[PDB]
Amino acid sequence: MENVQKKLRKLERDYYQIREQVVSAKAGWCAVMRMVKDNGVERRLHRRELAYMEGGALRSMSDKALGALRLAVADNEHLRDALRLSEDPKRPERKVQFFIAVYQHLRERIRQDIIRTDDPVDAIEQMEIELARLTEELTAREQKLAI
Amino acid sequence: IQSLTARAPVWLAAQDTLNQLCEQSGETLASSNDVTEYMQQLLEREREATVERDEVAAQKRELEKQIERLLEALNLERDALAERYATLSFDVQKIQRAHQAFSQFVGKHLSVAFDTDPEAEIRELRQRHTELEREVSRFEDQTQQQR
Amino acid sequence: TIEERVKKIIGEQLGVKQEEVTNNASFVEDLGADSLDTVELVMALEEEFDTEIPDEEAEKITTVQAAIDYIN
Amino acid sequence: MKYQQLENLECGWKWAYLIRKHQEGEPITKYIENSAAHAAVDKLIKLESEPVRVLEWIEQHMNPDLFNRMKQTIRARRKRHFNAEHQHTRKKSIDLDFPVWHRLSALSQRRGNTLSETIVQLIEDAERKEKYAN
Amino acid sequence: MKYQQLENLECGWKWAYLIRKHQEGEPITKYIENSAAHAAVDKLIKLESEPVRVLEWIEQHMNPDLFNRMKQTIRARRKRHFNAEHQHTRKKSIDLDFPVWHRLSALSQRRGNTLSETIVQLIEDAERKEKYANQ
DNA sequence: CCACTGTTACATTGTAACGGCA
DNA sequence: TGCCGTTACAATGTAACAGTGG
Ligand SMILES: *P(=O)(O)OCC(C)(C)[C@@H](O)C(=O)NCCC(=O)NCCS
Repeated sequence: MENVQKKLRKLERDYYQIREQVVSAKAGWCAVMRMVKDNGVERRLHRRELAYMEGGALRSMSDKALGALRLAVADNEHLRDALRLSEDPKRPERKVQFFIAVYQHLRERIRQDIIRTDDPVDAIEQMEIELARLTEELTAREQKLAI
Repeated sequence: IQSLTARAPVWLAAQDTLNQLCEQSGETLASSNDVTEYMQQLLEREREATVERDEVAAQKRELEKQIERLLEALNLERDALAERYATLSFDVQKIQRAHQAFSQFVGKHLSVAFDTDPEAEIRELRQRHTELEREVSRFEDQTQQQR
Repeated sequence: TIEERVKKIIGEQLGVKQEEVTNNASFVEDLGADSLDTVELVMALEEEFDTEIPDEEAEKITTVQAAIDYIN
Repeated sequence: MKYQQLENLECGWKWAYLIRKHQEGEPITKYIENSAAHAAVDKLIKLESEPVRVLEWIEQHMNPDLFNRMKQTIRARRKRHFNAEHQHTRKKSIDLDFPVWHRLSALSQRRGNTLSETIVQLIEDAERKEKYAN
Repeated sequence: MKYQQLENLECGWKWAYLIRKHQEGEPITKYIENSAAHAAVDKLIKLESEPVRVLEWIEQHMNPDLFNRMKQTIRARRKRHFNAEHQHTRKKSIDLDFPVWHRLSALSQRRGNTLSETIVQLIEDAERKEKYANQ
């Protein structure tokens, strides 16, 4: 029975390790949850469809998205730097910051003179309107130049 | 729960696009009959807009030729026609884009659209696992003591 | 004093600040922490004080004040 | 294979490692003539943001003698990157005075244990002696 | 001061530190303007073979942030350079698993002594057991 | 007081040597 | 054998504490 007591002690130390894991995880979650509440988590990040997918596939999906972002963000330099920093696995919050750093940047370059939608996802429609208008202007300009 | 869990991811993704698609429109989709009704509203809007788009295009071409032969009043009208033509041009594009999403939405997700949330059942059934566990303990206790 | 532990940890586990919690309120509904969050809070309290709290006693911490009542 | 390998991550690791080595003066390329080496290094520098082509660059121009060092560096990077997620799998680095380290390594070699195992055993024996006395 | 300060060595150390920091991308300069920063870095590069002028370049263009890190790194480098002479003054680097290091650090903080002293005490108790077994 | 120096406890990255396994 | 995890270092950079003298 003393061996069973020692086994219980082993179980208790394993429990101690698991509890430390969980409490540290929540301590980390605190700030990321506080910052993501700027509409980030409402529907964008929390793709609840993925709640039933093993981390093995999620890692590959994030890796593929990172590969695409490398090419996409080549022109920008501050966004490139933020993406570079966001690869550390011991500073999770940085990833969310990058998302914010995108939207904020995507909000600065809106050229709000003729656009209003703060959310860039809805700025695509106004951009398409702008391209149509500019194509008509291009036709008019070409005719004037010819004459 | 093993069956329901396998059902959660497909259902969950299907409704998430619906809500995103719902946000793209001014109405709420909660039935197959409603979807067809809104789709026809979408299609009829499409036919009307192209008729008006063609109408304004006829007006623009006539005014463009009038200016070509030659004035400011003609330029002012042409600019107004370009503004109206652009405004109606995007309307046809958006309505066509909205229909395409609806067609794809019904092509793929119509099998599980507007269905019961399997997460709720999984939550309830899993809650029965624990409440069943009490029956395990309170019948294990009886056999431990009475013996 | 020693309560600074609890009134600190609570916030660190719920996203609220030290003074946000009110003794009259309840964690379950008046702080926004759901079942999982309250389990995490009680278990973090268990970790901090290097002690144990069974399920029955642990379930009696739904109110803010209780977190200190069993401690002191 | 214990840790899954991700291409867009390990390729960035390899590019960074090669750029670091080049900045340190190490000969990255197999070309003794300086012109070809400079051309290959420029190709690598402008090759940023590409896994599928940095792999080919390594296959084509990489110095033969650096393959083993790069492979083991990437091995260590992968293991550390995956282990740094949880506290218990991390490693704590300390500096020990040479006499103390000499004695500890003597014990570890004598008993066949590692430094971590040796310290665990020593602490456990100290605790057992405490309990004996107490 | 226990370690002799050598000017022509520490100046080279400082110059190398500045160059490493710059090539790593950090803003060693105190200038926000791009042109002045580039000119200052170029002058520092020219100062490669004149470590003596590096002190003046530091006082003229060094970022105010880096003084503490500078005084830390060169101080540590001096200590290490002078200790490397003899083995018995050297340091050995080892890696410890989190549980083992946690227990060891808790024990050391309990006894109020450094890690090497705690390891000495543990190995000395083990060696005392071995000695009394030997006698 | 204040600054400068010595020391310890980490982190960060790289490398060589073992040993397991297809 | 060649890849892959793992250990035990080396070299350098930093933060924090303890001393020392101006
Ligand atoms: P709620 O929807 O936040 O879910 C809470 C939970 C079921 C995930 C779980 O954290 C919980 O609160 N369980 C109750 C305690 C329990 O089940 N203990 C089992 C000990 S073996």
